[PDB]
Amino acid sequence: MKQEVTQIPAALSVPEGENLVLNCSFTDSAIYNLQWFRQDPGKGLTSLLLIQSSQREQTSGRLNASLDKSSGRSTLYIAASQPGDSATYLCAVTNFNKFYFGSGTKLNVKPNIQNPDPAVYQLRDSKSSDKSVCLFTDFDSQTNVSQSKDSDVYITDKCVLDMRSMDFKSNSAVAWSNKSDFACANAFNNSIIPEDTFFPSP
Amino acid sequence: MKAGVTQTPRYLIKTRGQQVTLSCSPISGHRSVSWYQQTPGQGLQFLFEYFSETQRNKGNFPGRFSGRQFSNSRSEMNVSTLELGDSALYLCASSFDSGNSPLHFGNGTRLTVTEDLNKVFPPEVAVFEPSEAEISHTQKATLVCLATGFFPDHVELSWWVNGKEVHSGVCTDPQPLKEQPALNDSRYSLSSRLRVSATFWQNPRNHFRCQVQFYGLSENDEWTQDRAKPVTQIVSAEAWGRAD
Repeated sequence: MKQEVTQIPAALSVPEGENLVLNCSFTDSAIYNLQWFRQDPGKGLTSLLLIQSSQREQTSGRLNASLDKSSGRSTLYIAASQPGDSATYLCAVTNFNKFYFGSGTKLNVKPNIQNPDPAVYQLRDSKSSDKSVCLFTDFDSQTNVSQSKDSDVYITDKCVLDMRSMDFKSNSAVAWSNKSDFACANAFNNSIIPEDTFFPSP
Repeated sequence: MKAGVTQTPRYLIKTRGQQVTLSCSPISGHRSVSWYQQTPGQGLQFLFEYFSETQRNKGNFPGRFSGRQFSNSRSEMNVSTLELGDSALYLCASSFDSGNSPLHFGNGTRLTVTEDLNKVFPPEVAVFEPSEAEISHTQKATLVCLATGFFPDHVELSWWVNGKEVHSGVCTDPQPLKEQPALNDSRYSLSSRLRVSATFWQNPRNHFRCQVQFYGLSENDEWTQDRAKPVTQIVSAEAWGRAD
């Protein structure tokens, strides 16, 4: 028979501290092992657990995975999620003479922003660039950043930085353009942003 | 520290019809070496596995994808008659025994196959200095680095403060944005942020640098365009702190 490995959900976004559940299934129960991996952007895979066909579970730290070979299922449980768990999680099985990977769960574990202070700032132009650059920062993790209505305005997705020695984390998104009818006041107009967002005078 | 799985080369740009050979060295003590192709469209697909110099298992790729293993367990793979759809991360994994021991992956060889080398451009890189309003409101200062107009997506962006690589206070986009999303050969843009205290930004002796390594054409690639040959290179931008 043809092996098919299915993983759900395709993507999971959750607040830090929550437990989470990742599902894997395989239609051909004649496997020798099941493995779980994580993969970070721009890197290879790291092995997290290997469950032999004769085993029902494996545990490592906050990770526990079950295997029900005859049902064709494995569940990966991640306790008390942390931002550094953010990665793509891959399920693989070893068949008699083939190996098969699922399509992955892309996990994003969001920081709890204790003191949100949403604001849109204009950065200084570069004497070596022709772009105008705007920074939406310090918003809570429930805020979603949308793409611009305009094809020559570029907006990145929210990115979390950690200022370790101040125990401070913050979200931001960058918007830029080199068109002239462009204002940081309006750069994020296609996003639902907090009504209390600070817009300093320019 | 001991070596992980190693792969050479790191990055390749090729034109259609060419061939490439890739090498992988397993972790010392590992004898099973496996190759996988990772693409956005098909995900992670098995090529073949070697043990003690012979192919033990194989996937479903056509014969223009080939492999081999030497007596010291080093393995090569070859792809002939390259096509646009062969652009991928080619991953090596070693294991003591793939039947019952974990796979350990390398970081891959990134291959981009393009119609024409005239599609290849290095990034332009700029640093944008912090907002005065951010500094007065938060007593923090965010620098932005933009790397724009590059193709292929074979870049590594890093921040350096007074000569030391920094990770605290940094966030770089996990993927680039396509400048023209409809096109297969679109150039890319990437953003990153570095946030420091206002006190640190206000010292004019502090020096900030955003570095982008771009992996481009070989010395053996022909180049007949007027613009500078888009060779492997670093493109950088810098700033110094400012009292006011």
